[PDB]
Amino acid sequence: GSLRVTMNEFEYLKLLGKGTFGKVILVKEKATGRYYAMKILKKEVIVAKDEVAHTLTESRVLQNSRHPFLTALKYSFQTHDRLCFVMEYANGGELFFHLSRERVFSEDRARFYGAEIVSALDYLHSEKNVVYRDLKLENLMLDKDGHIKITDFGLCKEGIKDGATMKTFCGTPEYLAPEVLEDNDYGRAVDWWGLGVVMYEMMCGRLPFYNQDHEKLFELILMEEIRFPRTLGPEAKSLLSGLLKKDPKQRLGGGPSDAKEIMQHRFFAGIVWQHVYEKKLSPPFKPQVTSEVDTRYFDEEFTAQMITITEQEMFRDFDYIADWEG
Ligand SMILES: C[C@@H]1CC(=O)Nc2ncnc(N3CCC(c4nc(-c5ccc(F)c(C(F)(F)F)c5)cn4CCN4CCCC4)CC3)c21
Repeated sequence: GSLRVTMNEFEYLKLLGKGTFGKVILVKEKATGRYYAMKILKKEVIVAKDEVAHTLTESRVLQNSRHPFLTALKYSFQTHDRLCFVMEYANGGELFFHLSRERVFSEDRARFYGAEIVSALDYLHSEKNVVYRDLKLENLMLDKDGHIKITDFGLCKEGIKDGATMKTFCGTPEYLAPEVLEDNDYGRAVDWWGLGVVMYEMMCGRLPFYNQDHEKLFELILMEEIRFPRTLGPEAKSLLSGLLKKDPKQRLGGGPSDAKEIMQHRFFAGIVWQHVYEKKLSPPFKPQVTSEVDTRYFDEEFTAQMITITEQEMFRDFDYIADWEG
């Protein structure tokens, strides 16, 4: 008999996040003593907000992908009223928690993270024919060793081989690529724009383009030549200007060699790309967690809270059990 996963096979320990569509809880599988982050989604709030397409895209990408820097789905199962994603638990918390406190990262620290993101995106593009589209600091986490985890696969576009184009208008206003705003028919190069915004935020301490009014913010993305700090070297200014070229064709990685264009840039000199993949590169920060229940790198606004528990043909191919252990 096939391994069946249900809610009662988990101990519900800590609230990590909570919102409109549901909540994230730190869980332990009773049978194995292993810890996971269960994302519980209210079937009604997904159905009501027209997020079914996104949820299923997330489940499909999660089932079909395996990379060290992509968050891994252990189990996905459902009740009459709930959608459950049993995710690999990232003990290092959100990268925003870490950058919000350090203000800036060293060139060497952003180098290490950017190379891991490059590895993951090269894989989605070259191997899986998937365009990620939602690369922002908000979707980056750290595992227990200090390696990057990219999360949130709902905004993915599948079946994109070669110079293939997309039409959807999605992403976080602040991270949206020029081509996306110009409402064109954009390609895989939107992920490299994303890489530039995140690495700028990393090495600089602020977004390259910001204004509270959406109209004005867009104009900066569309026109402003990126400002830089005096402490930042030239290689990093090149990479940033490179990924932040307004024209996807001009942009570093916008060419037919895709990620190879970025991997060869001077900022990445000396790195062995097969080693980036292999976690052979030593992390610049080691999360200082004492146990898996140590939620020091998580928001107290959720952790301190007490956990309280709050059509069918649509979520057909949702269920999953991974073939891997742990
Ligand atoms: C499942 C996820 C991904 C993974 O594979 N492993 C993992 N390991 C450890 N923690 C994880 N969590 C911790 C909680 C965090 C969060 N979600 C909401 C949250 C908000 C609204 C919602 F509707 C949901 C929902 F999707 F669960 F419904 C969660 C609020 N928060 C905290 C606040 N930050 C979010 C961005 C800015 C600050 C998301 C990341 C994960």
